[PDB]
Amino acid sequence: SMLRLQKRLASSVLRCGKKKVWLDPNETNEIANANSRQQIRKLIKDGLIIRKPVTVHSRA
Amino acid sequence: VQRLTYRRRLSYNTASNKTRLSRTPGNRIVYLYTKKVGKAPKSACGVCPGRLRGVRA
Amino acid sequence: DPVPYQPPFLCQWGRHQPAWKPLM
Amino acid sequence: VRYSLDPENPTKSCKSRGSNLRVHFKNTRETAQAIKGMHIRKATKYLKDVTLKKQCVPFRRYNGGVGRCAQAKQWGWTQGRWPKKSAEFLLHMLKNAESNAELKGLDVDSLVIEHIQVNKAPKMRRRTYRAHGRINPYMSSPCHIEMILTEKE
Amino acid sequence: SHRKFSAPRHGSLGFLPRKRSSRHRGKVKSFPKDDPSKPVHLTAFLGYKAGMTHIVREVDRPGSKVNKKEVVEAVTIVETPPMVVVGIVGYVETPRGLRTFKTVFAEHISDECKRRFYKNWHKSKKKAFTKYCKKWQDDAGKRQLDKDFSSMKKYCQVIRVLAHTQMRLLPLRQKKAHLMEIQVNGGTVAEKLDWARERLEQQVPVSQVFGQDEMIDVIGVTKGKGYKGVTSRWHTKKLPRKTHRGLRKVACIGAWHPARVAFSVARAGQKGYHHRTEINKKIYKIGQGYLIKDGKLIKNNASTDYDLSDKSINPLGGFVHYGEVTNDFVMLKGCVVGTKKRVLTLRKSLLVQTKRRALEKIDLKFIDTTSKFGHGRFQTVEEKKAFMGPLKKD
RNA sequence: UGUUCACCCACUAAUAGGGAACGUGAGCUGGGUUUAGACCGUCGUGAGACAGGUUAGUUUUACCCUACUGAUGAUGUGUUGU
RNA sequence: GAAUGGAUGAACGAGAUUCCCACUGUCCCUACCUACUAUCCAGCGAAACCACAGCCAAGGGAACGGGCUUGGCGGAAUCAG
RNA sequence: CCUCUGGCAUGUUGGAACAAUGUAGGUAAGGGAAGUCGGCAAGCCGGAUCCGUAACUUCGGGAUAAGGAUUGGCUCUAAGG
RNA sequence: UGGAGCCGCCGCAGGUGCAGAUCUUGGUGGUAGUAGCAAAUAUUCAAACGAGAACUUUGAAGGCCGAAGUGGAGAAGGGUU
Ligand SMILES: [Mg+2]
Ligand SMILES: [Mg+2]
Ligand SMILES: [Mg+2]
Ligand SMILES: [Mg+2]
Ligand SMILES: [Mg+2]
Ligand SMILES: [Mg+2]
Ligand SMILES: [Mg+2]
Ligand SMILES: [Mg+2]
Ligand SMILES: [Mg+2]
Ligand SMILES: [Mg+2]
Ligand SMILES: [Mg+2]
Ligand SMILES: [Mg+2]
Ligand SMILES: [Mg+2]
Ligand SMILES: [Mg+2]
Ligand SMILES: [Mg+2]
Ligand SMILES: [Mg+2]
Ligand SMILES: [Mg+2]
Ligand SMILES: [Mg+2]
Ligand SMILES: [Mg+2]
Ligand SMILES: [Mg+2]
Ligand SMILES: [Mg+2]
Ligand SMILES: [Mg+2]
Ligand SMILES: [Mg+2]
Ligand SMILES: [Mg+2]
Ligand SMILES: [Mg+2]
Ligand SMILES: [Mg+2]
Ligand SMILES: [Mg+2]
Ligand SMILES: [Mg+2]
Ligand SMILES: [Zn+2]
Repeated sequence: SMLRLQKRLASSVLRCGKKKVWLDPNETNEIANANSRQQIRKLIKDGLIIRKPVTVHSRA
Repeated sequence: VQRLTYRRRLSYNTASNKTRLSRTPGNRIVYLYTKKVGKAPKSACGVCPGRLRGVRA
Repeated sequence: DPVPYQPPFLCQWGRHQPAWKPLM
Repeated sequence: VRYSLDPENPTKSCKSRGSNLRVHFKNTRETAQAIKGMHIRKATKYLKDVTLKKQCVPFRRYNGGVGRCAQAKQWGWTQGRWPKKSAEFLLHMLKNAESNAELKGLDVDSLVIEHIQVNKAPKMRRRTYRAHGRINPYMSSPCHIEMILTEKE
Repeated sequence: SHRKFSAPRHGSLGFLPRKRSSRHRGKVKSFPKDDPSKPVHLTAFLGYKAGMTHIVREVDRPGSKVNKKEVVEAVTIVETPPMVVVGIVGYVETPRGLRTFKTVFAEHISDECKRRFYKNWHKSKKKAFTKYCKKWQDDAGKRQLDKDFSSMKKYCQVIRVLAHTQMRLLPLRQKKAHLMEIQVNGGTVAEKLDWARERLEQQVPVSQVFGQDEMIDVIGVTKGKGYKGVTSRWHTKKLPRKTHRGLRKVACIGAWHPARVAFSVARAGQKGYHHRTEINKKIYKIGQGYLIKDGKLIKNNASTDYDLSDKSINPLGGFVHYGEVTNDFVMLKGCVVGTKKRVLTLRKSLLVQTKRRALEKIDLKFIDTTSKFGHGRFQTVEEKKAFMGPLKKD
């Protein structure tokens, strides 16, 4: 419902974009109740949000 | 390729703002501010262009 | 917000403007 | 409060009004003249048709630059438009008037809108910046609406 | 001051109520004059514009450089099915004009003619002429109608006939038939009305109205083009590139003291969808439709005495944006007004056509029935298959 | 040629003369008159002047009423359609 | 008309003129396509201007009238130009 | 010009059609400036390699003067530590 | 309608009567539901929240800025944004 705070916190913890933060669309409330990191870090170690891989740029 | 910033507030390319790149154990590159290169002393004769030896520059 | 000031004086018609001139 | 054209039989007549309603006065007056005189269920069906763009509202007095439509030949006019915010707000006001008739103990499906009046409200001032450093007014013109239903069947 | 360089007027002052046509069907404004010496006949017919093709024919006028040569001609195919007569109407000459007196419809009116009387055939209950058709099988009703025929025979001076097209035998989408008054010009009023009574509830083909190599008139509404500018509309001169407000406009309307904008000043507005009557179009051939004695007879449309092929005037893939002509047709030299699928009135000539160019006979030699849906290069299916050979789809 | 005028080449049946706020800049252009910058010639001690010559010099607004071009329409025909 | 400088003059010039080669819608002579507008609609929504307001011919007038006089005549509400 | 890291929702709104006149791009048979105060705008040429390059001149230039030929892919050869 | 002061006569006095002054202040109309919300290519589908979703969020797809950026940080300035 409102996950800009959680996406910004996940970007700050994962040290990535928030282009690569994949907040789980099925379990929305289980991320929305995590108002901070060390709760979003618990979501990381549970694996509910995943670092998206880099968009490929080939060289062959 | 990590485009990194300063760690101070002087945002100009002044002689007091010379940096060098350094790799850290955190696996990221950072600026370290270089000390200014001092020079060896010159003789009191005034006729030799070279600088003295044995003195730390 | 403050009261808006009066519309400036646009030096629009005069010797400089060729958009409309009278007989001279 | 007082209304204009007080009803002859207040036992079988209900009342409903609304003040400082941020609508457009001209669209509200035209849809009020379109809704005036109908039955309440036909009036709600007409306002739902205005919302769904099935039946229109003819603009008879405030018709400056108003495009023509085919649906205004039901009324016998050329201009016609579909004021959605006006239709929704004086659909909520008919809902309030039906609730007031239910509170008074009136028959619901025998109500005819006897009187409706749309007045102007105090304008809501804002600004717009135009050329050569000038600021002009940008004024919302809201409306006061008041209406009376009467058991006429 | 005056105009420096004199120039003719852009546009015609006769054609300038340039409004959209209030009528869709081409209306006859002037029928030919009648004299009681020639037999009775129709003076107009109503057909639909099908398409365009070539005609290679033999030129037979002396004195020209093109004497005894072969030219191509742009022609119009107009599919003209035989119409149905469903009524008559009489006219009397008044000092205020030419007033209708009595209209007598037929007993059995077809549903295509009944569609014209309704704006919505679906929601209608099809109740037209239900108390009028009962005025035929009774004694008093037929007596009153015969008294009306006798009153028309006594008092009417101009007799027109009510005929409608047949939409069953046409490839068009619509089914609402077009009705039309056609003035019967011929002998006396009594013989005229007796012949119209005989031709009531009957079929009128094309050969009973028009014949070979006749100079006729074309009446129809222009292909509509919409709200066009004055450059596309009146063909005025374009302003140069350096203009600020526009270069496809009229620069000066007129003077100060009154030359405020008149009917003669060109403006931007409706181009197309105008009623037009154009005279002196030559009929090259009145064709014959698809008739069956054992199977289909496709040969009699486009096969001449020099071609001797088995072709019809339908192109390869049919006519573009029209359909396929299965009925008898006419073929007019030139181009007629209107787009495809357009209703079109063929009228007999108002002027005594006594010219060599008007009375020159026409002998066809080659009717080009190639594919008009692009750059066609074959005349018929069997010629195309005999040239191409076996394809993959065989 | 900015030209109004003018003269010349060619075609043509003929290349007649004019008006409408010296028709027509909320139609265009700005060519030369007629701002402010400059150069030359004459006059003036000078600032400056010169229907003397040259050069570069912002061409504003219609959505209002009428007129016109197009389009819905309107009054009577009881209502509609042909 | 001669340092209120005269004459010549290579290179240079978003300086001012004339001709030629190629080139092109500048034109003969215009046509078509695309994107954004303009059109209609949901919402929001001003400003200049305004004696009253607005159909013309002639006459006279303060010497070019929407109004006065004599004629022509005039028919609701509007939309895009 | 396209893509990766990073960033965003197309810049004070959207929906339906594709009228005129516009704004910005283009394309036009034949002629090539006959248009216009005036080649204004638009259009031609354009990179690189190999030739070749006039008058004049301050001998430095003009000069990329002017004017020609070639240019893709694949498979090789020879040379350059 | 209103809720708390007011008038006639004899005399005195004045900051004593508005239709204009491109009058001063305040308010409101026609224009007008009109001009306009058109500079920098672009959005679409499903779900969550809610009375309410084209603009919020999440997922997916297609795009743009293209490392002299529509990225990451400072100075002047703003002062809690
Ligand atoms: Mg030492
Ligand atoms: Mg603005
Ligand atoms: Mg400013
Ligand atoms: Mg003349
Ligand atoms: Mg210009
Ligand atoms: Mg074709
Ligand atoms: Mg003049
Ligand atoms: Mg003018
Ligand atoms: Mg002007
Ligand atoms: Mg000039
Ligand atoms: Mg000057
Ligand atoms: Mg408009
Ligand atoms: Mg001298
Ligand atoms: Mg001198
Ligand atoms: Mg006046
Ligand atoms: Mg780009
Ligand atoms: Mg855009
Ligand atoms: Mg948007
Ligand atoms: Mg912005
Ligand atoms: Mg060309
Ligand atoms: Mg010339
Ligand atoms: Mg140029
Ligand atoms: Mg040279
Ligand atoms: Mg006082
Ligand atoms: Mg006053
Ligand atoms: Mg609008
Ligand atoms: Mg903008
Ligand atoms: Mg930042
Ligand atoms: Zn020394």
